[PDB]
Amino acid sequence: NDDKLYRADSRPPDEIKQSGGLMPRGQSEYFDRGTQMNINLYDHARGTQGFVRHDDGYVSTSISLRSAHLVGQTILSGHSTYYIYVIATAPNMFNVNDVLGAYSPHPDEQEVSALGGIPYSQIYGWYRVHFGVLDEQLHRNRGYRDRYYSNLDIAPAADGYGLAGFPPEHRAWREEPWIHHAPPGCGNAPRSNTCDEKTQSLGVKFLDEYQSKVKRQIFSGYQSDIDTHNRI
Amino acid sequence: TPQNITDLCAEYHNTQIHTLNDKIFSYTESLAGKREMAIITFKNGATFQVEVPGSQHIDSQKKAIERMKDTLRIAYLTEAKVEKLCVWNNKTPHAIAAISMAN
Amino acid sequence: TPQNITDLCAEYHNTQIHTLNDKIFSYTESLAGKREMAIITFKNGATFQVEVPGSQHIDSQKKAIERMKDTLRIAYLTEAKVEKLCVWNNKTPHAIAAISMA
Amino acid sequence: TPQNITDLCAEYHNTQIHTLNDKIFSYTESLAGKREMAIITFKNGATFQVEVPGSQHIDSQKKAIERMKDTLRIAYLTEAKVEKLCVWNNKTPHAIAAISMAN
Amino acid sequence: TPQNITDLCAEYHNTQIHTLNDKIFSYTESLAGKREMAIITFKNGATFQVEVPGSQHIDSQKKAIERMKDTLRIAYLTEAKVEKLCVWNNKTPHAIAAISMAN
Amino acid sequence: TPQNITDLCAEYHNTQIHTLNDKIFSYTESLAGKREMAIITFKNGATFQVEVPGSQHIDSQKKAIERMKDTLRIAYLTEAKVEKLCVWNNKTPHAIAAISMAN
Ligand SMILES: OC[C@H]1O[C@@H](O)[C@H](O)[C@@H](O)[C@H]1O
Ligand code: NA
Repeated sequence: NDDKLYRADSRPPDEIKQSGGLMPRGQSEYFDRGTQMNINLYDHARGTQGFVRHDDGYVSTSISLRSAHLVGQTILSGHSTYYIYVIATAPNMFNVNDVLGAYSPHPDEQEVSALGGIPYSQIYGWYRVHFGVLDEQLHRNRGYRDRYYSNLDIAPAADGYGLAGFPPEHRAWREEPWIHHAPPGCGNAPRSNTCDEKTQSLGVKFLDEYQSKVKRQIFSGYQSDIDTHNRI
Repeated sequence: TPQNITDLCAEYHNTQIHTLNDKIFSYTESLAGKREMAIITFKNGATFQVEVPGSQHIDSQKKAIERMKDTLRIAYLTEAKVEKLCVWNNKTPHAIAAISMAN
Repeated sequence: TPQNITDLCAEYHNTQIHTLNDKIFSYTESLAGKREMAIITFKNGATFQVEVPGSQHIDSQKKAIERMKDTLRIAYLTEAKVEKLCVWNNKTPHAIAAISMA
Repeated sequence: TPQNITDLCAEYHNTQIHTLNDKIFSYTESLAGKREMAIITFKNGATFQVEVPGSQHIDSQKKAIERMKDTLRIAYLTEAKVEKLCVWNNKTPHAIAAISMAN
Repeated sequence: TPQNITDLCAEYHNTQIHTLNDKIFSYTESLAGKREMAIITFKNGATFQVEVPGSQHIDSQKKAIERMKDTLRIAYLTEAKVEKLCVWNNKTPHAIAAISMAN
Repeated sequence: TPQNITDLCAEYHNTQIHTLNDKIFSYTESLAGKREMAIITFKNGATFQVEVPGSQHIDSQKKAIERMKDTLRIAYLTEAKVEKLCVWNNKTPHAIAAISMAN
């Protein structure tokens, strides 16, 4: 559906465009997977907030503009200008409270986090916030695709339990639902670095697969100008 | 001149409008001799061709056949919703005359 | 030589500028004999054609008619906002002469 | 007329279908004299060409050969999964006659 | 043969380099008789044309003029940053001879 | 028939492979008379052209020169990684004969 998520961020729109989106810490481009960062939802969710959570290979969002503004005012106070990005839902997004369950570290925050960052095309637009005051005008992103993203939703928690990223010795891996989704080397598996290596590789594979879908949508539109007959 | 695909279809004999309101499920393209064509399917099993060009087509249609194969290839890849197809039903599979995309 | 679409339009008889500032809502394309054309609509119902090539077109326009249909398909599939259309208003639907995107 | 790639491929001798269900691993094109061709591979090593246009082709195939090379480039860049390839198996690499993409 | 757009531009009379390092703000294209051209604008007001094919062009330029309009269109649509344009400064709007894109 | 770009390259005397494994840093295109060409660079400074069509090209290369310019523009815009280039090195910049793309 056309539900939106929201994230306060000091990085301006021009940088977001150059980066291919709103990226996790340490990552300078979405598709350029040369240097492969850690992807771990548990580590990400527990990260400390002068930035809205964006470490360990995910970028966090809020479920309303007001919530993201209030967070922006808490965390980005002392940026005279920041942006609140308006973001479409899509199956790269995980409801943190659902996927980590009772082990979600900040459940009142109701965060939704994007594995591998938020590609530019998934960004609807942005508000400017100047000395804490939301500009009334929403700036719309030309790279956005409404029909595409409005036909998609966040990932179901069942796609995320296996990526929860708990340490091998964490009791979650011995409890429902995660016990049914535990990576190799985790939980009740013999001698539970395998668990963390497999969390990582499962996350990389998820992102590879997801990135193929973005490429397909955006780069096919980029090639819809071709007229064969004119060359034939 | 017609203002929409339904009114365009009404101008032709042996023609039918299929309302799909769905993305294309598969796209197939051939360069084999005498089968230089495209075929699309929808998930409900509906199957359509862009015909091999021949003397059933007037010269002005030749460019448009090529355009339609360009359109179908990229509609498939962008998962664009097809609203309606206008097709000739004196062929199997039905042969595409026009396409509308919306929503 | 005109610097923009409004001045271009004013160089021709029977034309007018439509200001849309909106993406295309529907794209229709036909290969049927004598109706090798494209039609587009906007969500407000405004409808426009790229004409079938004919005797009203000089030779230099033929490549441009094909380019326009290519532009309309990509604009539709990338959800590009169209700013203005220049059209001939003595045709139904109004026939596209030029497009601007901003 | 055929309604799918398997049936289309069956109309020709010295053909077979490869079921890949995978994106293209590499794309190669050449404008070198007498080697104006495209070569694709998949991650399992499978390698396929679009042939240099020559006397084994009829005139109507020429336009389809060019279209096919575009289709392969597009598919490569978009990481689109290719379902099946119909190929001639009396060439090395096997020569593409048709392609299907599904989903 | 030139290594870059600046060296290319210098091979010609009545040319100069514009440096934008910015996306195109507007793209306009026309099929009207005698005005089969494109016009682009940058946010700073800078305006350029791709000239209507004419007597000032040799035959080898015709395909390149068509390619350039294609390039400008897709540069606009993808918001690609344009680095420089080489233009003829004896036309209004200034006429594009070459474009470079880079980030 | 070659199965990859290195083997294809080896069939010509005045060619070499360059191994880039990198996306294109800049794309430049010209419609100026006698310089209807494209130039690409990579971030290490390596610079390549697609040559102006000339007396060195046979008729079959003409369409392939145009295809290669199409390929490089879209490779640039999609940030596709270029694996290898096969080039004629009796020209400056080195003149592209073939390209391979792979991640
Ligand atoms: O086919 C293209 C090639 O033709 C050769 O004769 C020439 O020496 C090369 O530089 C290259 O242009
Ligand atoms: Na959505």
